[PDB]
This record gives sequence, structure tokens and C-alpha cells, in this order.
Amino acid sequence: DVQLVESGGGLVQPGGSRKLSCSASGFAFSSFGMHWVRQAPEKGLEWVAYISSGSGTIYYADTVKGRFTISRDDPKNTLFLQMTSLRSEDTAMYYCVRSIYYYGSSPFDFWGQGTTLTVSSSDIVMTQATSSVPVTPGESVSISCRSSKSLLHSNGNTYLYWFLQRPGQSPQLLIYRMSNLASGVPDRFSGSGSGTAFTLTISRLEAEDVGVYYCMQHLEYPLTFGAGTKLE
Amino acid sequence: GCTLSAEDKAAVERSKMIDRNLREDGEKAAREVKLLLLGAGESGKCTIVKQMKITGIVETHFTFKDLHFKMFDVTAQRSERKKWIHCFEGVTAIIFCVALSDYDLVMNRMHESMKLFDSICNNKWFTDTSIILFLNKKDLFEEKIKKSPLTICYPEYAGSNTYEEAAAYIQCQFEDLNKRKDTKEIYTHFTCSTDTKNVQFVFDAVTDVIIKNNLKDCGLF
Amino acid sequence: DQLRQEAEQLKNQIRDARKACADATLSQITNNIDPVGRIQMRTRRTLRGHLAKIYAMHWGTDSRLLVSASQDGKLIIWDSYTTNKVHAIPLRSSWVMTCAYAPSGNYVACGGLDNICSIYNLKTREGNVRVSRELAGHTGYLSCCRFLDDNQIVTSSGDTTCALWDIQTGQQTTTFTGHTGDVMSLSLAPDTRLFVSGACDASAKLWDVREGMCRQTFTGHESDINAICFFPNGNAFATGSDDATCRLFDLRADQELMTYSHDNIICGITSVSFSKSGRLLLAGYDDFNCNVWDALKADRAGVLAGHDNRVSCLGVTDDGMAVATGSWDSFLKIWN
Amino acid sequence: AGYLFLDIITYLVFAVTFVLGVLGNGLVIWVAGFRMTHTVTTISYLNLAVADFCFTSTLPFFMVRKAMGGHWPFGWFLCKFVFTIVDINLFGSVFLIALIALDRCVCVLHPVWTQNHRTVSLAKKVIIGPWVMALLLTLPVIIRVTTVPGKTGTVACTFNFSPWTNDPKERINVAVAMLTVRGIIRFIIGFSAPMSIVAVSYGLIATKIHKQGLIKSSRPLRVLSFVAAAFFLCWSPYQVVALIATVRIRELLQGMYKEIGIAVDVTSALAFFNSCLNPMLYVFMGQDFRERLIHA
Amino acid sequence: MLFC
Amino acid sequence: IAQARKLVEQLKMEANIDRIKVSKAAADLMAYCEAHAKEDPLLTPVPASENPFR
Repeated sequence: DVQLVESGGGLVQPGGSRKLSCSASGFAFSSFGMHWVRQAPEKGLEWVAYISSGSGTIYYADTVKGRFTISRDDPKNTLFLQMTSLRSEDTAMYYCVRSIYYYGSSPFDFWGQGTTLTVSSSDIVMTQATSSVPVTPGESVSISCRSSKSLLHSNGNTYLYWFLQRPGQSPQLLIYRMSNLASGVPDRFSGSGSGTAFTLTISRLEAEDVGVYYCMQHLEYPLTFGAGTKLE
Repeated sequence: GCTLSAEDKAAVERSKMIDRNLREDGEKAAREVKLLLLGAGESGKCTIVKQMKITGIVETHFTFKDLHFKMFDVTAQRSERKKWIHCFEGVTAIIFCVALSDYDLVMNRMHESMKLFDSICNNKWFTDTSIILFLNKKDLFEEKIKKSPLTICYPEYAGSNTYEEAAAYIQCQFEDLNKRKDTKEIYTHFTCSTDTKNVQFVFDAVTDVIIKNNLKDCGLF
Repeated sequence: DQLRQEAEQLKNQIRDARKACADATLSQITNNIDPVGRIQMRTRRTLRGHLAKIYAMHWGTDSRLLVSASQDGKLIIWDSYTTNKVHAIPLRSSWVMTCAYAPSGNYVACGGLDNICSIYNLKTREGNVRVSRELAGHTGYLSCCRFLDDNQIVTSSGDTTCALWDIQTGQQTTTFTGHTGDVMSLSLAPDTRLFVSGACDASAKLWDVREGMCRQTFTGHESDINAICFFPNGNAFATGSDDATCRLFDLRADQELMTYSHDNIICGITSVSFSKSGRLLLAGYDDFNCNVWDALKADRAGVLAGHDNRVSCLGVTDDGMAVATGSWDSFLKIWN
Repeated sequence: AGYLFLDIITYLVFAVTFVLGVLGNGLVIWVAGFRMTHTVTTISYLNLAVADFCFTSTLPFFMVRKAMGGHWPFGWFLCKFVFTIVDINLFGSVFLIALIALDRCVCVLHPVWTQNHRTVSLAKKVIIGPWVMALLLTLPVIIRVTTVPGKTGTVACTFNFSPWTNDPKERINVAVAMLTVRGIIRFIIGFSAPMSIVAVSYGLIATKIHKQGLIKSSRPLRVLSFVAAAFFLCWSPYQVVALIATVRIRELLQGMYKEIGIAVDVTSALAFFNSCLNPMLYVFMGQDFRERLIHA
Repeated sequence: MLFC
Repeated sequence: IAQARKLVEQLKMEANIDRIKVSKAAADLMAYCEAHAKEDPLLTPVPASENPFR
């Protein structure tokens, strides 16, 4: 019971402002670094803002610096995104994603339900072409994601993440740092590749795996996502 | 900062946060004065725990005049004293309860108690640790020396059977087991089921150990 | 008295059987191999976060993560390569004399003077390490604890007995009832089917986990044994006593093979550990510095001097790449 | 009147102060900063060691002026960076000595308070006191100390006190006023206070030790007496002659009441000399620090 | 704290 | 007497154990050290290339 619930959704006129709030439960919220990942009405994920544990570090997307502000309320376990001057490009569903960083951790592991928003009328580019492929149950498919820059740091760990977005749900983390099958995820998934060449391998594909899969680079902020590959 | 990944840098941030919390908890822990309670007077020791108003070690946190004592009762630890005694190498002071009335009950209890005092007063670990000394069970020692002579335990004792002479004698051959008479100080006190005199005494003899530890630390002594 | 006579006869039979096989010393055999132990180990890293005397440490299986325990009341899980603290686990009893780190990396354990071997869960859905269990069946202080699996732990306690546990149930599935003084040390042979314990009656015993019996007994020292450790074969082990003479007994032949003494050192040996080859043997003394004994030819082949107080714990990584020593000055050092 | 011998004395005092100060404070910085751990005592001896090490290291730049007569053969950003690094550290060293005396007095007089509250966190908060006060009082050096040429032909390090040059008499007046302010601040806040705190907070320790009879030995009242009397006998003659000069300042500026310059030079030699044996008195009088030195 |  | 009986029984059921030869035991202990000699980064120092602790 690790639910995250976001509140603050509705309709806002352009040029206005709005408070988004995410209420944590069932986890040591003070020890986690929480993210915000929006999602345009029919487009892929898009990183928004990250605030560390202890609020020491705060990063932002290049498209929201100054307009957006992220803060957390640790004693009451609630994360706040303050949005000012909401253009028409901000209409999107905003997600609450936690992430804890130590040696061997599992960042981006839990995704909240995500609030919806509507407004009335050098960065590493990750290309995930072939946005849709038909799927036959009982088969095996491999999704491809490619990076402009080598995602293999000198530490030897390739910072790649793979997210599945179920139809109308929150994405579940699948693979962290390009190889480690994250907890709570069935064995049949697999990741592989090297810098600038990745592949998510699924075996014995069946139902309730349809959705859109995304990749992340996590060498350098802003985190960037692939366009998302869909299964049907 | 350079050559560090995003995660490889957030890991360091977590480490620095952990270090902050270790410093804080270490300060809050060092605030507590750590007394060690030990003495073959099991009834004496439980009574003493009783006046100090609040399965292994039995910590007894109490508080007086803003000090935060933390009395550890180890007598439930029935093992080889040599092997865990160095865990308490840094205690502020050792409390030592011995029943006065047990001078003639069995090897008589007084002799076992004084062997224990001699051993725990000359460990290589407790060479700077002041030993508080309660001689509890005084009231019944009064009558029991009114009836029986003190020579039952000490053949060499030659004196009147009055309470005062016997008590001073007992304090004499406990405080004379202190080989290192220049470093350690053996605070002594006669107690019974009486008032808060007892905690007053322990506070009084822990303040005088804090003073000396400060003088030693400042290199001044 | 008749039982005492029978025991004396059996002891005579055992000593005779021991003398029967004692054809030659190991030193004679190794006299023909190259003495190549002349080594210098430089302090590669210093792990400084503990605020009191470090009484134990253990290595993770990866030879990257290590747990340490101290009178600070804390149980820090370190990253060796970066000197980072992955976790810091506040215990409910500062008096900790041991710690273990599961071969799977999931759990740690921490015993002490409170007689409870507590066990902590590191991989959990919340972000915090929480006490998953508290094993409470010993009467005296726990001295050593070693994980066999994620579900069973073996612990040695000042009540003269060792007892394999079963963490989910909380019970002892076995208690080994042989020793006569405190038991202060423990090691697991690599197959984890057996393990040896070194008690303060100046003896060591070869237990056997699934059986609970006691198969072998080694009685070479002249005082208590403060640390024991296997040779990596799981064929021999080295016990460090407090008479300044660590010794290399072997499971086979039931007998001492070599004594590692030098008249220059008289302080007691607190820790003992080997190195992946086994040709090298470290040690850890009350006299503030380690040694490095050429295990096959007793010779102080180097010194890991550099600790400001007694070295209380010593562990060579699983891959062999480094040795980490802890000490009552509250610093762990890595000596590649 | 033999003054060449006295100048010889000052040269040799500067020499010995430089060598011993650099050596001893290097040892003390090494020991306290790196060898040992960090306690509220060590991170207060370390600050004193730093504050004296920097000054002692910069002493030879005074040696060269004394040898070469009044003349600064170095740049502008050495006359600005020597006098600042000397007046920070000769002047947040007296403050650190006063702070150590106050810390000892509280550690003995209030065992309860220092059991509860004297922690390294509080030490790091307090230790900014002496340094910030030194910086605040040395601002005049950071501002008006620019190199000036000499009428006979030279260039020295003094106080400008009037970058605008309109009249010799007006220059003298402004310099005299600002120098009097400087001298008053020097005396009061550098001698009156630290010799008030040291004297008071060592008299209190003396009274507590004798009155209550905590100590059988007499060593604490000897180490204490040394580290108080050495501070007094070192810093005192300089402060007295400095106040005298500050009173008779216009006259010494007007090329008369001579030999007060020699007096200031020689006494300043001794005051600086204090900074070389400070590590002996404070750090290397205790057994632990000597043992750490020997072991390392 | 340094004259002249 | 029960404790002595148990002690004697323990000696009885640990005595009847097959022995080996000390010479071959020491030889085996030597052979293992010699065989896994090269992959011991403490005996034969490893170059600062693949030394993770530098």
C-alpha cells in the first residue's frame, strides 16, 4: 500500500497559476527524491522537475524553468508543484514518481495515479522510432531505443530505464540501468545493449503487456524520454 | 563534482545526509552520563535501582538536575566478566552496591564483595574511572552488629562493636583496595531506604568526574 | 570416578591417535618453497563515520559493500569504492559485539550484550531498514553471527552455546551444547555445511549445522580464542588467541599445523583472516597494528601499521582485492 | 647609547620566531587537523595553530623591510596581501586564546552545561566569532594600506589614510585621528578583553580547584599559570608601548620622539614571538598531543 | 594589531 | 553423573573418526595456495589499472 495520489486538476485559463499536490502514503517519504513527469494528451512522457531527499537538489526541464516550482512537505508527506503562467503547451497529465539513489537502488520505481490538467486555447536526444508494432500473444518482441550520446559512464553502469505505460494507468518501471529487472516485474522481460544502442527483450509475450513503452537516459539532467513504442 | 554521474552524485548527497544524522545522534547520545551499576548485593542493587526513580543489560535512564544519567545494570549477564567488561571502558563512573548486613553470611559475602571490588577496581580498563560506593542495608546492619561481633568476618578487627567503628572499618578495607590512589577516587556513602540523599550523592560524585575529565581533555591535568 | 577414568582413557586414545599421524611438521614441507611474502599494503581508503569503538564488520558478497557495527549504536552499510554510506541502521541496544551481512545482500544482523540477535531487512518497499526479526533464545551476550541463507543464521553466545536459527519462525532449530567457557568467535566453511567456534576455554570445536553434533576439537592455545577463521578450502582454519599466538589448525589430521608467534609481539590477537590464495595470512593485535603472516611459512612478512587503537575486526573481500580492518579508534581502513 | 645591538636583537628574534613558528605550527596543524579526530578542544587548538602559522610564515616579509631599511621591494598586491594576512591572524589569535581560556573555565565551572551543550556543532558555530571579529577589525588594513613612495627615494608599506593629497598638515591630521582610533581599538579589544577573559577565567579555575580540592597534584595550576603568564609577558610590552605611541603619535610622525620606533620594532618582535610557542604551551604541553607527534 |  | 555420561558418550562418538596424514595435509594446503596464487590481489600486487580502490 504505497499509494501516491495527486490533486490539483481542473481547467485553468492561460496566464493563470495553479498548485499541484501529491499526497504520499505507505513509504518513508522523507528518504525519497520525488519527480514530476507530465504527459501531453496523446504524447509521450516528459520530465518536469526533480527534488532530492532533503531538498538539497532541484532540477527542472528547460521548458519550465521559472514557470514551475517544486517543493515537498516532509512532515506531512506531500509533494507540491507550483505552476505559474500556464501556456497551452502545459495541458497534460502530471505524474508523481519517486526515486531513491544509493548504490544499487531502484529509482523511478513507483508511479502515482497522476492528476490531469487542461488549459483552454546539448540535451541528450533519445530516439525510439517504430512507434507501433503489432503483437501476437505467445510471441517475443524486442523494442529498440537509441541515444545520441554514449550512456556508458566511466563507472561502468549504463543509465537506461524502461517504462511500460499500461493503457490508462500509471507506468511501471521495468528495467533500471539497462540490465536490472526491477522488483515486482515478471522475469520474462529483459534488457541489453551498449552505449547508444538498447533493446528491451520480452519472452512469451501475452496480454496485459499491451501499452506504450518508454526509455529514459539518466546520465544527465534533464532526463529525456523516447517517443514511446506502442503494442497492440 | 566532475566525472560523477547523476545517480553517482545523488548517492553522495544521500551519504552526506546520513553523516548529518550520525553527527546529530552522536551528540544526543554523548549527552547521557553513562554509569555502570554492578555489585554482588543483588537485593542491594535492586533496591538502589528503586531509589533511582526512572535478559542482558538493563539500562535505567533517569534524570536529575538536568543531567541525563544512564545506569546500566549488568548483573543479569552471568558470563566471564573479562570478555565484555571492556565495552564499558568509557563509563563516567562505576556504581558499586554491597550489603553491609551480609558481613557474616556465606566464604562470607563481605569477602566475595571485596574480592569483586578489588578486581573491578584494578582492571586495565578502569584505571581512570571513579568508583561510587554505596554501603546499603545499613539499618539492619545496626541490629545485626548489636547482636553479633564484627570479628565473624574479620578476625584481625580489634575494636568496639559499636556501629560507627564497624562502619568506618568496612569503608576502610574497601577503599584500601585502590592501588592507584592518585588517579581513581572511591566515593563512599552509607545508604538505606531513606530520602533522595542517594541520588544527590550520585549527582555529586558524577559532577566531580565530569570536572576531572574536562581538565584531562583540556590537557590541563 | 569410573566415568572420569573412562574419559581419561578416551583422551589418551585421542592423543595417541593424534601422535600416530603426526609424521612431519608443515614447516619442514614448506621449507622448500620460495618465501615471497615481502609485501607493503598502503591504506587505500579510510571509512570514517563511526563515533565509537568499532567492534565488528562484515563484507557483502560483491566485495564492494561492507557493514560495520560499533558502540555508537549504529550499523552502517558502506560502499567501499567510494566511501559512501548506503544505510545507517539505529539499533535498540548500543552494546553490539558482532554483525553479519547476508550472502544475498538482503539482510544484516547485529548481536551483543542484550542477548538478542536482531535482523534487519534492507530491500523493502518503503525506503527504510526495519527490524524484521529479533532472535531471543540465548542467555549471555552474543559474540558472533553468520548468515547461512536468507532464512537461517548461526550465532555464538557467552552462554557457552551456539545455535542455528530460523528467522521466520524465530526459533532455534538446533543448539550446539559442547563448550565450557564463553564462545567468542565463529566462521562458516564455504559449503556452509559445517562451522567452527572458538571459546574462552582455550579450545575450538568443529560443529555441523544439519546434525548439531561436535565432530572435532582443537586444544592448542594457552588462553581464550578471540577470533577464528577458515582457510578458503574449508579444510583448515586459523584461530587467534589472547596469548599472542594465532594458530593454523586443519580439519583433517585433527591437529595443529603451525603457530604464528614472534617474541616481539606479546599482545593478544583480536582478529584473524586469510587472503584468497591462502598463502597470505593477516592478523590483528591489541598492539594497535595488524601483521601479515606468510601462512605457509610463519614469517612476519609485512605490517599493516596505521591504526591508533586496538584492531577489533578484519575482513578480506570476497574477490580478495582488499583487506579492511576496523579498530577502536572508529576507523575502518582498506589496504589493497 | 647602544642601539645597533638592540637591532641585532630584533633581527635574531624575528629569525627565531619565523623558524620556530613555521615548524611548530606546521606540526600542530598536521597533528590536530589530520592525525587526531576532531573534538571541541582540537578544533580550537587547530584554529589557533592556523592563525599563528599564517602570520609566522609571512614574517620574512617584515624581515626584509627591517634589513633593507624602510622600503618595500615587492608589489602592490603583496603590501595589500601581507598586511591583511598578518592583521587577520595576529588579531584572531588573541581572540582564539581568549576563547580557549573561556572554554576551559566553563568546562570546569559548569560541568552540567558542558555535559549537555558543549558539542562540536556549537564549537563550529562559535569559532566563527573570533575570525569574523578579526576580519571586521582588520578592514582598515584591507582598505588603506597602499604602497607609498619615499621622499628620499624608496617605497614602503604604510597607511594611506588620505588617498587624496591636498596638504601635508591635513594629511597628518587625518592620519593622526585614524591612527588614534586604531590604537584605541587595538588596546581595548586586543589586550584589555583577552587579558580580562584569560585572567578572570583562569582565576575562577584556580579558586574552584583549591576551594573544592578536586586535584591532588599541582600541575593544573602550573600549566594554567604558564599559559596565562606567557600570553601576558609576550603580548604586554608591545601593547603598552603601542598605547604610548598612540598617545604620542603626531610627534613621532613629525620625525621626533625618536627611538620609540626601535622600541615598537623590538617589542613587536616579542609579541610575534608569542605565536611560535603557542603550540608548545597549548598543544604540546598535554601528553596526548606529544604522544601523537611521537607516533607519527 | 600591527603598528604602522 | 549425567553430565559426565554425556561427555564420555561425546568422546566415544567423536573418537571413531578416520584420520589422514599430516604430511599430505600440509602438501594439500601448499598446493591450494600455489594454484590460486595469481588471482590474489594482495600477494601479487595488481597494477593500478584494474585496482578498484586505486
